[PDB]
Amino acid sequence: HPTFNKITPNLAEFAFSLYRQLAHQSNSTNILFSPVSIAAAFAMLSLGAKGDTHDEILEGLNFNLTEIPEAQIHEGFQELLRTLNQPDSQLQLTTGNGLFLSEGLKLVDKFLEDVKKLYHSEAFTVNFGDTEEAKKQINDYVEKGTQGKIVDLVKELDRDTVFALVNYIFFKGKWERPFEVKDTEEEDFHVDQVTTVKVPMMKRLGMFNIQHSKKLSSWVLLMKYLGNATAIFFLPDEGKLQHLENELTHDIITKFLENEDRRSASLHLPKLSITGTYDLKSVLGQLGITKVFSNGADLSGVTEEAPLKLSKAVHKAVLTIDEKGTEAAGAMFLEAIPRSIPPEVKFNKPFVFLIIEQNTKAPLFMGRVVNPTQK
Amino acid sequence: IVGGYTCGANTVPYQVSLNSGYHFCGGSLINSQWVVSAAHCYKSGIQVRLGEDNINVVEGNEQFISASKSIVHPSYNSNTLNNDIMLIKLKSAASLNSRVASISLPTSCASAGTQCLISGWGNTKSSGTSYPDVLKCLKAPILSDSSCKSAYPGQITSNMFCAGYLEGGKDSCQGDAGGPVVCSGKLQGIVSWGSGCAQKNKPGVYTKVCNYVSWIKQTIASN
Repeated sequence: HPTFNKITPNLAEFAFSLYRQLAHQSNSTNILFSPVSIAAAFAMLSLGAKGDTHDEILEGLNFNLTEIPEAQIHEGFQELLRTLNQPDSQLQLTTGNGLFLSEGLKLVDKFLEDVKKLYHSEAFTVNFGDTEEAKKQINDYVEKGTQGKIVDLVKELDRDTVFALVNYIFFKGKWERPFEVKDTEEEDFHVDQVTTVKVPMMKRLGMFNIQHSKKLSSWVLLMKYLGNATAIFFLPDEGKLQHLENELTHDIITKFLENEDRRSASLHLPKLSITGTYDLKSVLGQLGITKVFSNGADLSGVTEEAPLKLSKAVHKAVLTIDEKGTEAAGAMFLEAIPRSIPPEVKFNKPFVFLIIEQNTKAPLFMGRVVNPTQK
Repeated sequence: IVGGYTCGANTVPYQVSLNSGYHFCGGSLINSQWVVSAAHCYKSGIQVRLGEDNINVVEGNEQFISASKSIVHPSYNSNTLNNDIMLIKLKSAASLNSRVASISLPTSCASAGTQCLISGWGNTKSSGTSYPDVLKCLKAPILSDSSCKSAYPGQITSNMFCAGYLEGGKDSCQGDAGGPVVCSGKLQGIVSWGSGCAQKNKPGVYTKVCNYVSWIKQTIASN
């Protein structure tokens, strides 16, 4: 049973739910999060939950407990996370979890075992008694985990915190067909109709899996990464961002991943270093997952000594995109191009994108770029 | 056109520019009411510009005529560019003169080595972009089938032929598509595609017009 059939369709619906929640709050904020990373982390947490607390989590991740066995869900995430942690992958994607519980708590052995074997994650004990040392400790972990990529992830720890969860992911892929750094220039990026910002714009004339969809009122571009990952970008027509974010479905996205026809185009894609940081308690709470964060939370699977609820949960995503790709600076990258004037498709205004794992088609990342030069 | 020369105003009377707010392809006038071009250049609402030299400034000899019909070859494959040929009927007949004349169709296919003239307002740089104001010209020979197939393995059909120089430096480019390849007063080819422009061992590929003379005459009669 392939990983896809166990969790992808579900991750897609989750991805959309979380995205739309953030997109409904504002049309001018940058967005970046990992559906995979966030869902895996709470699927892992559900292992220590029970009763409605447990059901509410999985049902909150768009998984129907009366259609697919909980074992399939965990086996799926296990397989996917396993592939993403492979030290030898050309993708160079690193993601991890941070489980922090107050020292002195008698932990359930079964729980810690599953978290290690199924989610390749580890638990840690910290004295929340001293809010500052606890904070330094947690950040120290993410600090060592992301090899310095993420510093001071947490900025505030409530006094009665007993359990906090940290989830992060960092990605910077290399294209199969790169851009020549020499061709990158500063260009106008239209944050809105009456405001522009200058941004380094990569550009290349070639054959691209690019086309304009009348259904989404957007140009759609697919770029393959060296490493079994594909980036797909949705450039909505003027004033059609809300339309696009509203029309996206798994079927529509899949339709694009299935078609490989290409056409000539002079592409302009902005170089970017973007991040996303979220309070999962606030976000997941709006998605129906509230009990695991409440006083009546059932986390007896984590500890039987005394009551327990998730006090803090934060997600941090980091994505970098630049010209770097394959090695063959020459005619190797010479494509057969029709000789009419090719369309100049510029990603110079707000757009949506996703990064899809090649084999499982799982949504590693989903975001929106409103202003590439500002947080 | 890369590595070519300025033709000189109206020295290539059969050359036309397809415009949709700007020049995007070339074409050849075969009779007062029909223009031959490339299928991949197809677009709706095309305005055919004849008697042009400096496509940007008014010089006095141009005739702008809308395309009433744009018939793409029924077997045109947009992925392989096989059968890359298109016929455009002018809404009204053009006024033929010394600056605007039709080029005749071939009665037999040209053989390897045949020397011809290729023209257009396409990019003039093998690297980078530079569109000219005036029409550019290039003298170039049709290459052997051997070299063509060798240059583009499994990409060349019997409806295509290469022309140019294997060493590079001289070639048609983006913006020349649809344009003519004339040999001894015969339109033997249409600029179609190529890997890069004026790149070594990567000559231009052209639609073999002689294979469509029958289709052209039949289409003109039925329209």
